[PDB]
Amino acid sequence: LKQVEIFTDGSCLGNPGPGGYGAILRYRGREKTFSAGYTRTTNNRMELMAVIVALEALKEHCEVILSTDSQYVRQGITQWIHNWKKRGWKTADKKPVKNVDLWQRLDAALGQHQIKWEWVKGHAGHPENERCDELARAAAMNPTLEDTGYQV
Repeated sequence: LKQVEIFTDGSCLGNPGPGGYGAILRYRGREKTFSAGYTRTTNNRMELMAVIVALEALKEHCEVILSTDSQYVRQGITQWIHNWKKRGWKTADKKPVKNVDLWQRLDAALGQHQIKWEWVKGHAGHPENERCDELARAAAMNPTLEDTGYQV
């Protein structure tokens, strides 16, 4: 299987507002960069969108080492998602899970790969994640896309 290293980040200039993501896929030394800006979104949604877009970019089943500093994505993946699915993607009050559109979009990408998650804390020592942060903030300055699933 192809082995690919992925690094991601995403955020808004003000939250909620313009936002964007940056992602880096690296395969055998070569890199591909992804980045886009959205006119109105949130920090959590861009953090999650970054990971989604990177995984969706894979066109064959891979072994993936994915580095993200997002507490939201980390906790969704390690704590929440298995129980959300059991509950038909609703919380105890029977409301759809917040950002269910993005979580389901993620869930469908996760199942297609053998993923090793490397949760990062801090940009220090993590130059690819820092670079993802710069891409995100640059895309946010000139957003072209609509974050359609975002609901205030």
